[PDB]
Amino acid sequence: TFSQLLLQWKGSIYKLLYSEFLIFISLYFAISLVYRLILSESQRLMFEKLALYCNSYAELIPVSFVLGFYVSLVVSRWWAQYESIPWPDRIMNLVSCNVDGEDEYGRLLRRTLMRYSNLCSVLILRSVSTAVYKRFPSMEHVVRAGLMTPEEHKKFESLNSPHNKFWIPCVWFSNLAVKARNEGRIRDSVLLQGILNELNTLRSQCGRLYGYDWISIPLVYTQVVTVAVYSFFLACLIGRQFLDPEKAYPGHELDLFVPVFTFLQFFFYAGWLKVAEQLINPFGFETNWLIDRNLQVSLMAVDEMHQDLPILEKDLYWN
Amino acid sequence: TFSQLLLQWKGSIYKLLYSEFLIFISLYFAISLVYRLILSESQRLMFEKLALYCNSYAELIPVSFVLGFYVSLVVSRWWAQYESIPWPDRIMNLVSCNVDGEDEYGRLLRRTLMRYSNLCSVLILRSVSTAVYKRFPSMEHVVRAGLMTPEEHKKFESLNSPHNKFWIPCVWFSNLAVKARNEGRIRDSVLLQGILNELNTLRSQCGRLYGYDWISIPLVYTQVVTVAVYSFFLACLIGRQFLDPEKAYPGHELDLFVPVFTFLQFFFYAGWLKVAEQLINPFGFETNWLIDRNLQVSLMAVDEMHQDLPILEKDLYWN
Amino acid sequence: TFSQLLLQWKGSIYKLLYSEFLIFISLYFAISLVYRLILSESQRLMFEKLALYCNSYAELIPVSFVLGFYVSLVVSRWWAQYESIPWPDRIMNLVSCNVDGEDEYGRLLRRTLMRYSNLCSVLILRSVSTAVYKRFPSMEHVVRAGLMTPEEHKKFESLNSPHNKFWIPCVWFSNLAVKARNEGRIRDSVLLQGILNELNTLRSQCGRLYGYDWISIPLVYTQVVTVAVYSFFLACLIGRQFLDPEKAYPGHELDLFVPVFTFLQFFFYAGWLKVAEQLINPFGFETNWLIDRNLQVSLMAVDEMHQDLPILEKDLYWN
Amino acid sequence: TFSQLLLQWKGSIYKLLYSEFLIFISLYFAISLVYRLILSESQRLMFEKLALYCNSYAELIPVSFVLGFYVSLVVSRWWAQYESIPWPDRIMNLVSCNVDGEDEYGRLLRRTLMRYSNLCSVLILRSVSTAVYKRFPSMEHVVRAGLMTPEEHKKFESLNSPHNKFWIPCVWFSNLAVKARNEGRIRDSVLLQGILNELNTLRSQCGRLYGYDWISIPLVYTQVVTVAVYSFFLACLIGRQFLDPEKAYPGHELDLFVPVFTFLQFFFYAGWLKVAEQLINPFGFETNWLIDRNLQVSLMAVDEMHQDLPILEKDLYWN
Amino acid sequence: TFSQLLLQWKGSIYKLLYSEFLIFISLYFAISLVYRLILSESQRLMFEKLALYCNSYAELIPVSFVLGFYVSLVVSRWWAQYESIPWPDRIMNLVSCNVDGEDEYGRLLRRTLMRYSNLCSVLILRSVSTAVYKRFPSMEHVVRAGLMTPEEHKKFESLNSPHNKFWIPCVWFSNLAVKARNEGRIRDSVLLQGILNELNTLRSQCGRLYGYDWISIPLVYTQVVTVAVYSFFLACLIGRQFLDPEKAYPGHELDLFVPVFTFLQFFFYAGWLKVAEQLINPFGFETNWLIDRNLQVSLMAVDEMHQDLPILEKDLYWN
Repeated sequence: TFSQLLLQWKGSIYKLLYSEFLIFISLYFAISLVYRLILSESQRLMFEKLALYCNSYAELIPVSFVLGFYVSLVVSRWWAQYESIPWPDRIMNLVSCNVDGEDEYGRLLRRTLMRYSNLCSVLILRSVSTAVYKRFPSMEHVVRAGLMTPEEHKKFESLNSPHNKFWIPCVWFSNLAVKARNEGRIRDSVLLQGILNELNTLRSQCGRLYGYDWISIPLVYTQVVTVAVYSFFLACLIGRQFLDPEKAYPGHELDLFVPVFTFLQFFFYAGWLKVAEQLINPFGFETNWLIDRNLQVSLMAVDEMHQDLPILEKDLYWN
Repeated sequence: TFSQLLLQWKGSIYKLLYSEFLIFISLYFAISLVYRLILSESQRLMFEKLALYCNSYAELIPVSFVLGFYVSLVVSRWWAQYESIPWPDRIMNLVSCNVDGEDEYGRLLRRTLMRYSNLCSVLILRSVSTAVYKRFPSMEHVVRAGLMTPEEHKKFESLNSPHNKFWIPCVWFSNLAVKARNEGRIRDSVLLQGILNELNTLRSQCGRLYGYDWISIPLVYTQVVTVAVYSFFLACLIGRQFLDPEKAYPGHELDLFVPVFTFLQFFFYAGWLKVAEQLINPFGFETNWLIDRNLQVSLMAVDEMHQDLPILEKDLYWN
Repeated sequence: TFSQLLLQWKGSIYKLLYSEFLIFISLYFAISLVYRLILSESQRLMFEKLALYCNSYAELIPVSFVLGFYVSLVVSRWWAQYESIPWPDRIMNLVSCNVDGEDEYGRLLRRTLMRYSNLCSVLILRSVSTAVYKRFPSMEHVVRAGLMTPEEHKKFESLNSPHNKFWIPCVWFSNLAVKARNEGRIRDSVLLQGILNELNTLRSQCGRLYGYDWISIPLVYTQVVTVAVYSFFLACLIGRQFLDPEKAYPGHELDLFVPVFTFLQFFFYAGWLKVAEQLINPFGFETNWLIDRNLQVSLMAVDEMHQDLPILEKDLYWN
Repeated sequence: TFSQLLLQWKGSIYKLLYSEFLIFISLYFAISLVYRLILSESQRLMFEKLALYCNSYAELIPVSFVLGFYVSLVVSRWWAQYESIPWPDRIMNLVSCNVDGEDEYGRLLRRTLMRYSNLCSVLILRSVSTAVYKRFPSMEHVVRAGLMTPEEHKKFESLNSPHNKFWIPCVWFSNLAVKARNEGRIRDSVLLQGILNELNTLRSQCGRLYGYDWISIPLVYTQVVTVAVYSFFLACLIGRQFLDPEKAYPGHELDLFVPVFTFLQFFFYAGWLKVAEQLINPFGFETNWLIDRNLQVSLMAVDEMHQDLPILEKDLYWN
Repeated sequence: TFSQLLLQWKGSIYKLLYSEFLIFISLYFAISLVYRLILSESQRLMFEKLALYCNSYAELIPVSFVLGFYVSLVVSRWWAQYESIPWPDRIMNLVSCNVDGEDEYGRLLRRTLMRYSNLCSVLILRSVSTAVYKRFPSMEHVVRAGLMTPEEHKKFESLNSPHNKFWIPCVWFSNLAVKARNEGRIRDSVLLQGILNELNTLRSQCGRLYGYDWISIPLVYTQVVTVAVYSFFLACLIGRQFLDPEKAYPGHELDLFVPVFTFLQFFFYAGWLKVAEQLINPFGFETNWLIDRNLQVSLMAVDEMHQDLPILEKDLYWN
């Protein structure tokens, strides 16, 4: 199963390492052809004493430390951001059953509550993602996709605040469910409070995405691991050359014109640096798909599925 | 205890590494017999300078880094997927006691609720597993096993959605428990809300299996660790040869016809790569057993065990 | 404090490594005496070229990787199993106060509830432990210790299920607390539901021990780390010999008749493999003590301590 | 994306390593010029035998261990402190809806509750941060920013306690919400208890910041990793010198006047020590911004947004 | 900031490593003076062949593995024990408001409840700490500090149990709050159950300290890492000697009379073993301070702060 995953291209390592590899191939053979064709005899001698100096400081081992601890923090943080995505499904199961009414008003009342829950999720995704920000560059594009009505857009800007306004529909939700309770649509206080708790569960997950994006991996700690990988390949552009074996240096007794086991270390060390680079901004998760799923499912379960059940009949294991 | 676990075959390392080992044995002795029998005297000399080149780039240590951090992420993620399995037992203890009625209707009413809870678990297991998907290739096979009645199958397809419909029975559950409350079968709002919370507990565990399967370990990070293991064994097909000791190379002063301590490194490095490969798709967990347990226990505890208790008598420690 | 913990014997490393060490001492000096006394002069020469071959493949470093990542997964999983032990103390504090009645019936009613909670814990401990399984080999031994009355034993076998029946008393609990509520012993629905939630808290902890035991560390991943430790000591039975220093091999210029710094590596590498071996089955935790504590405390707090409090008098800090 | 993050200055590694680098450059070339210009011929010989001694104890590898495990504990603890920040948004959604009243009193009553919640967060941030402590050096500065009224300041000092008084407004909150319930402003006990639970959720997050600051990474464990980095660079001020290549030492056959691959190890090892140093006091998080956001949003959502909703009209997906 | 933390003494590494260092200095120069002054010429020769044998088995790298994984488990477990400390503040906010009454009885009733909560925390701290056990050697010392009245001391010993009796006041709490509810002091069942849940939250944190102390890091795993550190310094007492450079051994061409870079490895390896040793018994946390804080704050907030609030006046941001 791992033996066949090398041959895939889309989303693989070769599409991602296609540009940095051809730079490394170009800077390798250019230095080699200067040594092989251009430089004079004593100038070949000055290069060989420099390549032996560069070949010692390419210790493979302390580069493998800093890539291991860095990437393991990136992937761990990447898993926490997916667990912090607001799924509307817990509010959806309570709005669909405890907000009573099957007339025009109570149907409109349920559809407004689930449209506030998704709006409290879109307005944080368009600040932490670049794909959702390209889908909704302004607030008018949110109105065009029907997440926000033209009456809610005007109220959204009279509320004047210099901060991120993702918390606006999560206060509109709880004020509408109390207004729904005081008209008889929600029966009890216990059922009202159960709806208000799953709001604050989703309020807190939108408050984690608001925190993981703004507080990233430290920029100084990114820059350490990129120097040490580029420093390793810096010495390998000089140290891993094939010299002339006539001068009997230790470890250069065969010319091969191409370092096979050095270019495989490029797809190891630089490829394990591109792991952390692809995951440090994981929103450029199909989040345009994610919004289309959550909006379509939520409005479905509270409008087409409110108190209309299949017929209760006996199953196959009846006694 | 660890001393005797080497000799087991079923589920061991030797059943899993039987094919990749005989390829490695075949590619080893074939290269050796070309050096020993076919190649001429100067052609033996060109091989020996290539084997000394290959023997240096087989550094054992930076391969052991990338297998350690990779497999430790695989096993950690493997443990989270087992903790995310929906057990019906928490809903089962509340449906069996608070959904009152011992006539034909209330018995049918309890058995429908626990059959929706298992159906909200099967429809996510047949998307994350290949064994359950072979057990239920279509939705008609779910009806044949009695998880879904022929009235619920027709309602399940009138609900039109281009997404995974595992959320359908978790909305049918909460709408039936509210209908059960408004006929007098559930007594209070506090007992109704307690049933609706354990639904959303199981709704969230089905929503983790929906996430761990679709969002896997990154494909680029799989492909790094498989190059570096196969690159290590690539140099060992050339570097670990037994040369002629007459030419006095350092570390080749004895012919043995079989590298014992290299083939043990195959069962170390390739065997510690097969650990992550067996765990990255752990559903191909006896999940056909798991569904048969959860369905049989849930229907048992709400139908044979509703309010029929053993006789209250004094225990052994009575004063 | 660490300086004195070497000298302890009970539960130490020397009681655990007493058998594997004397095998390693025996296989060492036997190979040495063949080289020193039995083999001829050319046969001494063939051994010395084999010991130089074995001494290179005993790289200490890539063995220390696979023991570090393996044992750190074992100890982490070992800590999760202790946090998953059902303590009855949360149910005990609610049964002792909200299940009213001080006559013969309500006293019997409280003692039955806490005896179901411990029985829902014993029946999972006798499947995950070998010590509790030796304490209770059958179900009749559970009746002899008074956990199960002879009326509950007959009901326990009329309930026919091919699976583990630890879930039986956790359904008996919730059906008895509803019967207690409908006789006036529990006052309200809010107090009933609070008792039924701490049942499902303990139901879920018994459902983790049901999962950590059946789903272990993978058998292929155990077998990797035991080959690599035994392969390391395999080369050290040949490579770490003291040769004749007259032939001037590099690193053999002194005979000592006993490798002190190799036998210390046995108590390092094999001793750090016995860490994971002692922890991978941690039930062979004083779980016979644990059951005796939980049963005695639970029946105490609901029978001797129900609504009988010390006298309310003023403390030392009164104003 | 990682290729361009090297060139940034603000918040990068070069602003942080500007002072320690020029000390290291100064102590390098000063020792070199003493060897090159000042010392006599035999005194050059005594230095060269000292530089060969220093060059062996600069093992790069066991320094990379202790920096990896240390920094990974620092960054993990740094992520826990951001998850422990009290956001007022969960209390804000319940105070804005369940504390009824639109007259002068109930508007004043809501604004007092959210001003106690922020005050229970500021008084712990001015003990764990130095930026908030510079913003509020005394308690009078808290009154000047309007967090505390001049009547609450006098009560705050009559309460005499030798400890940190951050727990004072979290007891004032719960006593005011009970007084609000007993005047009819909060309707039920279920809605009162829901407000009192989100207080204790925020009480516990303020109790984590009270614990992460006082209980830090151990001072002995900080001092280990700083010796080992400074010891590594101590040997490199002697060992990494360019000697005279006329005396044919192994690894000194070329003069370069500047160690390029040693100064890159300064920006690797010392730069990966400055990662943990910047994160071990992460409050010197824009916490002056954080207080200005939370105070302005909380008073907004309970005063301008209490029960004043946009007009319920049909969305774009109406049928 | 890290540059100045070397110079501190109190709580540093030098106070902790003052005894083990002077032993290591004494055993070093004693062996050196035997080689330099006492032993004869051939006896100097037998030492030099032993020091070359000892210098190879002091591989720095596989000692750094076992200290890294061990200490990272110690510090992780050390952080969990601080998060498991029972703070009384969540019970304190509910007892201070929902236990009504301002006369002599209800004031006495509140002060008894918070004195049971601290007593359920002290009786577990005097079993897991040695400082609290020295503060309270018996149960009579608990009465002298006013935690337990002389009426509660007599009831505490009539309850006969061979186990740790820390669970006694956590059952007295819940029985007193039910007695307070049935006299009209607590209003509703919802407010009673909210007090009984924060008891079981604190009951579970006292049940973690009861578990982290009794179930420690395994004794076999402590003893591994202490052999391997002491074995490393064992070879360094022989291998790191300065020999006579007249005999031209590789790596001994300069006498220095003091190994500077070996004694720095003592403050690295032994100092990183003292990290885990100081943290494995972290109670010998200012827990005498902790009890004095929690008792004084809890009795304060329920007696001086019950329903006596500051005057509601308008803040600075009024409109």
